[PDB]
Amino acid sequence: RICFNHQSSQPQTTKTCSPGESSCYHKQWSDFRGTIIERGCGCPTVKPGIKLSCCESEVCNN
Amino acid sequence: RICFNHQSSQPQTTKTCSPGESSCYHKQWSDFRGTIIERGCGCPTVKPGIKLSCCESEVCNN
Repeated sequence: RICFNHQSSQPQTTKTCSPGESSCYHKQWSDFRGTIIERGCGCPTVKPGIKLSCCESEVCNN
Repeated sequence: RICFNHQSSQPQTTKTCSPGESSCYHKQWSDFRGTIIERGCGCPTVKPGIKLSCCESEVCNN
């Protein structure tokens, strides 16, 4: 599985996930910079209020 | 949890999920009729080749 791993609106970049990892994630919150997005392999647990989406296909987390 | 449950580009509609349900889903595939998007509560299993995303916040699956 290949997932995007770039932050927010930076240039798209990817990461090749570990064998058998099949998820990608998108995590979003706000800072005093504006809307912040973190992307990567897996599907992490997030603190309440943080927006999390997890997807099961190639480079699905834009 | 409240989730969108409208198909593709039909007008936005929502579904109130069962108590305890925390996810919404977005399922998409293409056929000889365009891109088809199905949305609802939970995070269902899908056949290979179908794109699936799940999210854990209100009306997160547009």
